[PDB]
Amino acid sequence: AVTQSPRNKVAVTGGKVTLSCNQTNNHNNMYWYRQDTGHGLRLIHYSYGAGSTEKGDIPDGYKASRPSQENFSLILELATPSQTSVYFCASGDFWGDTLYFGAGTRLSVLEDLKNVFPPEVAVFEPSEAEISHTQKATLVCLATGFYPDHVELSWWVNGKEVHSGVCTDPQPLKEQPALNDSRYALSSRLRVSATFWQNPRNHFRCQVQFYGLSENDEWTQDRAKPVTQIVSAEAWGRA
Amino acid sequence: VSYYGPKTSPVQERHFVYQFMGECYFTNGTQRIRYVTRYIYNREEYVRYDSDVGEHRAVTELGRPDAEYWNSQPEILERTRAELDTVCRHNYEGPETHTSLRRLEQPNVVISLSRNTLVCSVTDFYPAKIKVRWFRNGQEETVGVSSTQLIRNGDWTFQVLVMLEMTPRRGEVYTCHVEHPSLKSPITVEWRA
Amino acid sequence: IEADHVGTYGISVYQSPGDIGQYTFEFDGDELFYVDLDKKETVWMLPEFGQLASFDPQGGLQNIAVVKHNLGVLTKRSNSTPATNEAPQATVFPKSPVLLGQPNTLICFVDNIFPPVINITWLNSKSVADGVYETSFFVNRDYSFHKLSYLTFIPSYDCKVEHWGLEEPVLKHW
Amino acid sequence: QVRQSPQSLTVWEGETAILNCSYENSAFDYLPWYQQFPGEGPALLIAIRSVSDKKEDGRFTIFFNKREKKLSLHITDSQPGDSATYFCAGIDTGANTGKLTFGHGTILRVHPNIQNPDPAVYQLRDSKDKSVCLFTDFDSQTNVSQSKDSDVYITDKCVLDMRSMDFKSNSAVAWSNKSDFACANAFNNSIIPEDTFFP
Repeated sequence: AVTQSPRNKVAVTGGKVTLSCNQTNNHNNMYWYRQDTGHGLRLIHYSYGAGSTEKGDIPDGYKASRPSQENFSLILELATPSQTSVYFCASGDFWGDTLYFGAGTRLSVLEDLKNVFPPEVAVFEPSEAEISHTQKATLVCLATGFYPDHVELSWWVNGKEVHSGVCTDPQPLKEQPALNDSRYALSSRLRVSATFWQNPRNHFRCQVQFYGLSENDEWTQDRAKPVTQIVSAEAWGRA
Repeated sequence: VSYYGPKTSPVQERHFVYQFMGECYFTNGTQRIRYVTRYIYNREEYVRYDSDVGEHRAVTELGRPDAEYWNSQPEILERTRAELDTVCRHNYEGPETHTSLRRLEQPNVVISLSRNTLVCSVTDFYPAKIKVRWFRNGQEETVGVSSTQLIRNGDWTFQVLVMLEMTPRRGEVYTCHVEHPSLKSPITVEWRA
Repeated sequence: IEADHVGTYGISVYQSPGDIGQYTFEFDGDELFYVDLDKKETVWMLPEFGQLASFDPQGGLQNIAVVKHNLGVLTKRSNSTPATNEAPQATVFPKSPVLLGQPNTLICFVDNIFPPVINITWLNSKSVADGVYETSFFVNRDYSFHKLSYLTFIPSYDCKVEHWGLEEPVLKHW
Repeated sequence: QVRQSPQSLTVWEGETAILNCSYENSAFDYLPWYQQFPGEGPALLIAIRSVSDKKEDGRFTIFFNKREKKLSLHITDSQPGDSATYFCAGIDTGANTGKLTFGHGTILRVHPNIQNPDPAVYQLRDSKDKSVCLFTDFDSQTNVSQSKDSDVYITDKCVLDMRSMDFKSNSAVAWSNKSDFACANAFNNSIIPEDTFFP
């Protein structure tokens, strides 16, 4: 398996970030990629074995280190906003036809930490018109005013995580696209049957995992420190 | 054009040495190509692919793990077989036609009395095909003539020295006669006694 | 095997310990190029060939990685038998007819090299290292190697060799 | 450089999606397609060698054309679980280098099948800053565009949960504190079916 670490990280310009990749496939080749809209996947650094690292097509800003056959690490000594992206690590055999990617790491590099806000979450109960018109009930969940867009939305029906009837946006959205530090919003929908919604014993919850600052980080403002947290909103079935 | 190398098949004080080679044998251009890859551990060849066989073979017993393995996986074996085309034929028909097979350096022929014996030094030519013959007053001399082997300078040039035992009688004319594919007409350097 | 021409492509060689390696191409006994593994650069013997053809050195790097891997596995497989040192032999000759006041190139030819690590250094009994070009290790039919060292000088010289299977250094004077 | 078209493709369940790819280097002999699910990292979907003019893998097919250096992926009987970003890649395997050159990817969204269409716009309760409107149950002839009004947010292409089984619809949601924001005019800027229910 190819696993990366960390999977989310927020940094300030001029700090040193170390993305780190581990692989247990007994593969010899390891690659570091970044994904950005308008550019696809782009190679930063790769390696044929322990002790060696090769420059990719966009190596500026990053150094690589392959201390062993199963470890390949990517290093940003003077982190920069242009290095904010999603990073992917890959492994491969000698002359292999397949790259085996990791799950990714979302990393934001920011001028100031003053614009790190967590999301406000709200559930919106189904309209009675939809119920009486289609015998289905659609709850809509909004997460708003968060930055950056490192957010995962999930629905919980009666203590367990639900998947049927769920559809959420694939990427958040800017609330003010003119500004360069606009906060983001995500929306989701959970559709259940009308007979299920009207039973007031069923409860429905929209949980939003937000990734931000960590413990060792330092916060210098009145507001509570936007740590990495769960933010939920809830609605109860009714009549 | 681009040179391709073969793909070294991977396996699964006191010093230790490993060596791999990809040998391509061309006769009559590409009309008959033979392709042999070799895996050498401590100066002893232990595995070898050979086009004439069509599959890997162990050369020493330590070769059985890899041969049998590399024969088992078609992605490897088919690739190594196809390298007779993707490396050998590709390199010959491609980059070698633009470099090695187009190289023509014509030689430098000078005669000099050594002390008697004349020396016809023929230097700095490519390729290796060359004919050097002595004439005395215009009649080919084949007795008392000794040539070095072909000496390879390493920088893609050859040299050969041809010494003739003779005696200088005033009036005689000795000529060194050099034939080479780079010369439209042979070179003739004369040394009047 | 008989042939009009021979292409010896992808000559990868690796030795441990020390982690020394070499990747070369050859045609008809002559070196097309070697890939510099520290600068990661195809270095052509004749720059003109470097202007007429090209080779991506990264292929040399991955082949070297493979051969390092195989060297480990087989080092273990045979119960770690070590390489057997050998006796190298040298031969000195000039590239052109030697002419005083007109320079040219002197050639030292070492052979029966195994393993591929030698100090080919020179003797006016006193070290001279300037205006010297060494080639890379060439492959023999017996899987030992030979290597040329060129010394450019004033047509005024011993070739000293320091190999492992040579008890004391062997100087071949001209 | 690999060039993929189109950049976004939207398909209904059961249709055949066709993702097109074209490359410049004549030496590319191996062309693989990688599939990237949202929140995940890409994985090898299906690959073809230059020596073949095709590759069949169930519902996924690679049509290759070497002369034109053109490549195409056909997904037949498209399932909503195929909504993902698809990448076209190419490498000259003769160079022994191991760097794929990736295209820019095409985002494929597969709309789930609506048994009976019933286009309608509903007003959802707030559960105690804004109010949201839901437009759902429309057929293939409806294209939801964004708002002419900043402060009016519209999301039009949700992604079904990969594990969803029983209640799959591709609704659009609009919200706004605004002032004159009601669900009658919330979709003024899109082409709506005439027989659209407005309770």
